[PDB]
Amino acid sequence: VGLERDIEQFTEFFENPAFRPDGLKLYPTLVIRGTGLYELWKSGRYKSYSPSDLVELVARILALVPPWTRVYRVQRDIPMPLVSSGVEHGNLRELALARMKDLGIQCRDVRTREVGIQEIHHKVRPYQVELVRRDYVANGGWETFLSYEDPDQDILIGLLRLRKCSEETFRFELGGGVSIVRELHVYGSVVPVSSRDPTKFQHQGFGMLLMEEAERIAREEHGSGKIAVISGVGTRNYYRKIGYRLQGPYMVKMLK
Amino acid sequence: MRNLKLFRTLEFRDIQGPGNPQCFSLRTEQGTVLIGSEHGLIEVDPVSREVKNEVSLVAEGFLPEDGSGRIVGVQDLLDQESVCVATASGDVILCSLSTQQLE
Amino acid sequence: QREESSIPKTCVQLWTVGNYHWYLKQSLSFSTCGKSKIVSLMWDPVTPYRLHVLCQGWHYLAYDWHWTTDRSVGDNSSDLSNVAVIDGNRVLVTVFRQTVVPPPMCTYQLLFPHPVNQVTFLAHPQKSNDLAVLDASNQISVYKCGDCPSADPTVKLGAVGGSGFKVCLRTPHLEKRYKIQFENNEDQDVNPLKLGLLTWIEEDVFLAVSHSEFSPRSVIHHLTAASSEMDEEHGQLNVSSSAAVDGVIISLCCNSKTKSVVLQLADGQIFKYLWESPSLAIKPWKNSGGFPVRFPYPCTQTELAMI
Ligand SMILES: CC(=O)SCCNC(=O)CCNC(=O)[C@H](O)C(C)(C)COP(=O)(O)OP(=O)(O)OC[C@H]1O[C@@H](n2cnc3c(N)ncnc32)[C@H](O)[C@@H]1OP(=O)(O)O
Ligand SMILES: C[C@H]1O[C@@H](n2cnc3c(N)ncnc32)[C@H](O)[C@@H]1O
Repeated sequence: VGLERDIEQFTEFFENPAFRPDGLKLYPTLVIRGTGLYELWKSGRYKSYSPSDLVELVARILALVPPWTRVYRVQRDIPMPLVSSGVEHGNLRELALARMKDLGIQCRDVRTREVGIQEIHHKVRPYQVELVRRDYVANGGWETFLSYEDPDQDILIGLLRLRKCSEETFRFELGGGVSIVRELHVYGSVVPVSSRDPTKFQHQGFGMLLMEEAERIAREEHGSGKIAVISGVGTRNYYRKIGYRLQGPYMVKMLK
Repeated sequence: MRNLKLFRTLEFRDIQGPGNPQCFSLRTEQGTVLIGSEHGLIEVDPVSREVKNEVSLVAEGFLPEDGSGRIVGVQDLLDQESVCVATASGDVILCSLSTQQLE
Repeated sequence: QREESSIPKTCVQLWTVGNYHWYLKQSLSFSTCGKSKIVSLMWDPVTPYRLHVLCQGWHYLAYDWHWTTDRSVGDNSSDLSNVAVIDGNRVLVTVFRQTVVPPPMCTYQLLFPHPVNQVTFLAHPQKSNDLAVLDASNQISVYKCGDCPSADPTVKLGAVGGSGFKVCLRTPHLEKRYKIQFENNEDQDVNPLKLGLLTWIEEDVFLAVSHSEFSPRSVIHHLTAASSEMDEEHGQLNVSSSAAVDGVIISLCCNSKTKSVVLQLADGQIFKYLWESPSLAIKPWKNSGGFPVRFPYPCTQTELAMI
């Protein structure tokens, strides 16, 4: 895979409906002793990129990520002395961000747009919060992505993901007209349960606003007659508070 | 999404020339078409319904007159005023405009 | 020509791509034997949307396209924001006032026996949800909204259907399949696209623009529906008028509230066309100062507003 197939690879990754994921982990290839790639490298048949080319490629790749995708990590964490060739530095992400600032392009993923990261890396706070909705098609399904965010400063606060079940669902609880919620999240610092902090963002009612809108799309637009949520356990108690009941491993509610 | 809509069409019927057309090429900066045939070259302006030049490649022994021979390719050259035709029998003639010169 | 008596045909198709989905946008038909045979094709190397065609009988053609979106405009209490997209022999309709559907999918779907070339909406303030479709066989189909859908087999549901899903919306139904007759019977032209800028201005009146081939001239037609009585299905659209204009017409626009029709020529001059008058006169368009209006450059999108 040369230097030109990578750009096409990632462009297809983010433009082809069969591939669009929810999160990404970028792991540039490292050659380590005791593997077949090590034998290939010794025989003079495989050579890595130059560091400038690698930084340029990572900047170009990060410029393509859609606003509904979150990047969790950018390189491996193998100690430097054990690597025979490949990446040698330890802060590829910030070097790539500086290069992107030089080129004039910007990164717009989820991680680098939330309140905590924008608060510790820069010094900004939301002022003019608004509601945003994005729809698309992925993996044969109709996906929606609801969010509360500040447009002028590009700051994210809370998000929710919704999907209409396709015609090839096998679970018994989701057959017959069910729409499923896949994630609900509000960022900031941690606020302990039943506590409140007016200088943080969690316990201020951004969650019941995001669920009321999800319950309106699933009834007037999807045409469904039931809504289901996948959740943990504390979330089980939360959704019981909202008005959902338990069925199997899901929290369900009638919409009729 | 969006879709295409046709908003203009231009048609120039009943061009008259030596034989049957075989190839054509465009002159962008001037807005003129170069048509090749079984005898020579024609240069025609479609927005004014007129022919501007004509060069015969049969009188100078480059193409047979019995009815055989083709011009495989006709190409305009920018930064010049000459047209490079290519005979099927195999030759690279470099014709010129504003005159009747060949090379 | 596998059959001994079969008459071969030539087709030129224009395709584009979306979300990795390949649409079929345009289809042109040409003959294969005689003066109409095609010798060569070529895209213009500078202008993106110009096509050059050279036939056998010393014949030359040039075609110009541009991108556009088909949407409906009407009163607040009645109109639903509609968008129509062409996908070959199907038309995909998304109703945006009730459902917001990603582009590859749609609210509902109309099926046709021939590839579609033009799609348009009605220009009535209280009936702006009707549809008209013109396909490659030169017939116009009309789809109207009524209290009873009539359950015609040519209308299907898209992403708002399935087993167990139910949403309340009004779908249209077929009403006529008109046929266009020209002045007597003639070989027409090797050009297969003679009617352009089709505009549905009243529940029985269409306007179309035709281009000449000798002088730089244009013609405006009046397609009106005529029937002795409700004899059967189908119908006949008789060309009932023809107006001549010097210059090349490149855009036609209408206002559904004030009922004004505006023409743009190839140099920039704007004209007003009166169709309800018995004189069918054409006038220049005046500004506040009483002077004629000319666009400095040829615009590709035009609209009429009330400032
Ligand atoms: C279901 C899933 O997949 S996970 C949800 C995301 N996981 C997380 O906990 C990370 C961050 N999550 C959050 O921000 C919240 O826990 C959410 C998303 C569940 C709700 O977000 P918020 O905007 O904070 O909720 P909102 O302000 O509307 O509700 C506050 C109430 O929820 C309660 N609550 C919050 N989390 C929980 C929980 N895990 N269990 C029980 N009650 C909870 C609070 O105690 C408060 O109740 P009270 O003030 O009446 O006593
Ligand atoms: C745990 C993840 O580590 C990544 N991974 C595995 N081997 C290597 C390597 N030599 N270099 C870089 N990344 C690697 C793979 O993507 C695997 O899924």
